Amino acid sequence: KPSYVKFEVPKELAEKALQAVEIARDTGKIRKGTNETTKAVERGQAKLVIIAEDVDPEEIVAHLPPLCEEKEIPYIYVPSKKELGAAAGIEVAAASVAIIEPGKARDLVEEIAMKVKELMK
Amino acid sequence: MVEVKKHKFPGVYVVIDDDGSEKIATKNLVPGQRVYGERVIKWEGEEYRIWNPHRSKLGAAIVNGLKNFPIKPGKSVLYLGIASGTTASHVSDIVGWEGKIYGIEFSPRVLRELVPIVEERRNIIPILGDATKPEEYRALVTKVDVIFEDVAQPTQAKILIDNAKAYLKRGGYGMIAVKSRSIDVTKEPEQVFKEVERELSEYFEVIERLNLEPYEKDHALFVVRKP
Amino acid sequence: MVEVKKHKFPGVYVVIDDDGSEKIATKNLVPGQRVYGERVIKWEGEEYRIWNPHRSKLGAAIVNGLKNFPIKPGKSVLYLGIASGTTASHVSDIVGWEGKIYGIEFSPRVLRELVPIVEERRNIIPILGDATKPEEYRALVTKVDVIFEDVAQPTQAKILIDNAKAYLKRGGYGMIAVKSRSIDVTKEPEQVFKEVERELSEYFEVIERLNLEPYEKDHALFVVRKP
Amino acid sequence: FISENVRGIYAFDENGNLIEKRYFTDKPEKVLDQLLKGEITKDLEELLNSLKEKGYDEFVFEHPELSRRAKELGFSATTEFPNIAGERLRSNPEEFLGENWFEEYYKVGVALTRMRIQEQSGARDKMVIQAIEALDDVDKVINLLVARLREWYSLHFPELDELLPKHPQYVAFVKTVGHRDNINEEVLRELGLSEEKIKKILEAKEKTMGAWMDQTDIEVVRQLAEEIDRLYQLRKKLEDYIDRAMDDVAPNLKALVGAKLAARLISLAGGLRELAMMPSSTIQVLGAEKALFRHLRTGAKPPKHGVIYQYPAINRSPWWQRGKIARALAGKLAIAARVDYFSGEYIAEELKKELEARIREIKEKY
Amino acid sequence: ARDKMVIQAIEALDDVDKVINLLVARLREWYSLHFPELDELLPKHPQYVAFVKTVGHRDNINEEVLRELGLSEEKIKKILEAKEKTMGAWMDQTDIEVVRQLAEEIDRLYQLRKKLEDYIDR
RNA sequence: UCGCCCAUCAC
RNA sequence: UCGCCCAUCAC
Repeated sequence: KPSYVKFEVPKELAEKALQAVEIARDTGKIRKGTNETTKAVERGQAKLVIIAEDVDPEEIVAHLPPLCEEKEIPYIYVPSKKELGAAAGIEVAAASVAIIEPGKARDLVEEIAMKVKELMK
Repeated sequence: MVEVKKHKFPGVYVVIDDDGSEKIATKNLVPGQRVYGERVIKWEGEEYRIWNPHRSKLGAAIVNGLKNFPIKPGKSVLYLGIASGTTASHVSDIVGWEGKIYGIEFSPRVLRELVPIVEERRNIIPILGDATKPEEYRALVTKVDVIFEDVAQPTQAKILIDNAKAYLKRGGYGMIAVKSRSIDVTKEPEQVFKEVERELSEYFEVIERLNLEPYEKDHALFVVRKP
Repeated sequence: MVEVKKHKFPGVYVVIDDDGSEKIATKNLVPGQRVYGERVIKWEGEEYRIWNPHRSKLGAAIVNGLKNFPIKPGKSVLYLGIASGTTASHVSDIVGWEGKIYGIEFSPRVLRELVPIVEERRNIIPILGDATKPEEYRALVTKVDVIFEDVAQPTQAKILIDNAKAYLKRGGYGMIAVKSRSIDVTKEPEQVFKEVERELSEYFEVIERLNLEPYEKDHALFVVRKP
Repeated sequence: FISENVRGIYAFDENGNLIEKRYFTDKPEKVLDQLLKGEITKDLEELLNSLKEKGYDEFVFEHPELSRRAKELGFSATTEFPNIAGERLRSNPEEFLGENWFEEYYKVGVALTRMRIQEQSGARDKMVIQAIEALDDVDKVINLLVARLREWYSLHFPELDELLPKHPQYVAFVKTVGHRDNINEEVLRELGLSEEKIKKILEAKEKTMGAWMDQTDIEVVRQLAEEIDRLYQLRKKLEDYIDRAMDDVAPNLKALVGAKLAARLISLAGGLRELAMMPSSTIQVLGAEKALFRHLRTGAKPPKHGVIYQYPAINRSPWWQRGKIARALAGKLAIAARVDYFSGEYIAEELKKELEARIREIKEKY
Repeated sequence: ARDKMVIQAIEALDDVDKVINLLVARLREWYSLHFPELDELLPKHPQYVAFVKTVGHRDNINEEVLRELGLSEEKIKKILEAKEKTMGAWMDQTDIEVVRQLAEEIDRLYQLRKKLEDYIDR
């Protein structure tokens, strides 16, 4: 049971956050894996950050929620690290991913950010 | 000029020095080795090493009045407080290759300077542990003919008793070096040795008690038998 | 994992390590002290210190293949172009307490920093004066087995020759680090090296000549003997 | 009821008859230190199951905490050290260890003694208190010698004490240059000034109201300042050791590598929160700041390893792999800091099994 | 300002001896955790400093190193007698080197003390 | 994170 | 624009 999933989500938005990576892949600027995600949050470059639900140990991703909140960045969760890596253009997995310029996804990242902001209540 | 002779005890020797004076010694278990930074000499085919009464403390009791010397070649012995082998190197010389020595020490860097020496002196086994926690070596030793103790701790009379439950055979012997200022440094030492006198006589038959002055300070030794 | 080994030259050492390639080293004349922030190994009764070849050409020349090396345990030597003496620290180790080392420098302030280091390294004497003018230190030097030159001023052939008139014994050795570009920048270095060879071979015999390539460029080491 | 030796685990009845025996199949010094300290191993867990399956119930053991783990496993267990199982086992070594029994006891006894090379000690609180008053004293000798250095250099540049309040900076200047007239902007930039401060000193370059310290007077003032760097290094030896004497309640970050490295990792981060937020691809180079500086200014050769260098997997592995080990070693340290900040469970021996798995690969691949 | 520089060197000579006394008081108290019999036995402060600098751990004590440090055969008839019977606690190899480094930096301060005396002499 | 140059001004 | 000796700080 991961502890970093600090809000429960409806049957919506999560597949739309995976879609927001798939349409940014060849159109925008992305950082993939948790250490480049941490660089992209620390340097304030991220416009959305995404973490997988199947990361074990959790103490590799466990720092991301307070580190991105203390920097005013939108965050969301998705079901698995292999699918998240494959959407982020790589053949392995990624425990987390950040979108730095969403390319084609700019208006969908604004839908995700504004609708997540209404369930963080 | 030096010469070498036998003592009254098995495996114990005497050396003659360049004035003519007599001093106690043993036959070296591994010729060419130095074992505690000591005086060592060669004789008829063999090598012989000094027993210093200040450094290998049991030697002071041998000079001052010890009669009850229970060890022989080919026997089994437990040694508590083996340190860097200062005293126990002389029981390793006496007990031989058919005999067995288990050596317990708590202080890791002190036992570390014995580990290379027992890479040759393979009749000693080096065991890291507090002798006040004897369960933490229950699987590493046999029963024994004799126990010796040189850890000199505040409750050391109980250490001898509970190791004699776990390891000593029926009618087997115990020996113990007692440092008064470990148990108490405010009272008269003969009162500290009177508390050891009443605890050893609560589980053993007692057969020797001594003083190590002038070779040591505030220091005694006892010998006992298990029922 | 590391191992300390002897080199093919008396007093010179080698280390091999966790990459396993050879590095040049010396047995420390004064164990525990540092000179330049060197790599070090403490050993069985000893201490060894490394000379990094990118810090002085004479280290790089010994790595490249210099075979006729004359500086050896207990010899007497005079060296010019020492500054604060990193070179001098390693020949102090190689020569030991049995020998004698003079070090002459012309740059006045950079020699100052060696002055306390020779209160431990008391086989070195530091001397301030023009390497081209032997007469300026004539009272505080003696006859030597070896001369070394690595000021490598435009005058350096006269530096070596006139110090080798005054101080080098019959049958004694010389070494010089020929800085081609500071003797003549108007011609190919092999013409500079050929005049240095033809002037030195009208007083010495030449025993070996080395270009420092492929480690460094356009500088050479020559080694010679006086009859 | 049960007792053990260097070859296996044995169960006996109250007349001394054997019931069952099992043998070790991993390096036995580990299996022994667990069983000696009352911790249960898999061959004992199967043996006590086989005894309950064969219908036996009078479970008396030698060590108190083994009886404690047995009643936590549900079994109604008691303790007595001189019991018949330990008596049978220790009396007849040839039944349980074979003909060469003392050589097998020797072979494993020296290995067990080599893993028992201890940390944690019963007197380290007294050492923390002496290290704390020694930091208080050494910070005080530095303030006294820097006050003497300020009053003495005020004979050459009296405005300089009224301009530079920081104590290390006032010594670093004298270690590096010391001569007032050899100052320029570039040697004030590295000295850690700010632009609004760098025009001062220079505004007074000739026209300071101080006298003339000789080229031979600045020598004794420099030899005094050079000793204050060795005392700042003593202050730093103590400021590393104050945590090294507290850490005998061992964190995961300590136990994965060693105490002086854990203390310096937190010292360079500024806190465990900061270290638990840093990535592996920063913890790799943490503390290498005089390498980061020269690289940032040039785009030349990048920094290879930080504070993690002084650990055997890097300072005794080939230079070809002193970068390749550093990234993943910083990753398992980045997890250890997050475990110590968020989780609080102790897993250091599994982080060591996992770090040795990547190091094993780096010894087969190359 | 040569005499004013000598005055600051004279104030430095009393301030250096005064901080040597301070760090020696800590060195006595801290090393007494590991060898408490030493404190009454070595009264001379630089002889206590150089002892701890070169010995570090109490089992590096030998007749040879005490006779190199220039102690008398009398003083060497003690120290060794006390090493075989000490009532002190246990500092590890990792701990006792910190007390050795404290003694080494006090021998740095005693060398600076001579550089102040030799500066004034010029 | 660090450096240079033209014009003008001063000892 | 380049050469060597040399300290110190660092990878």
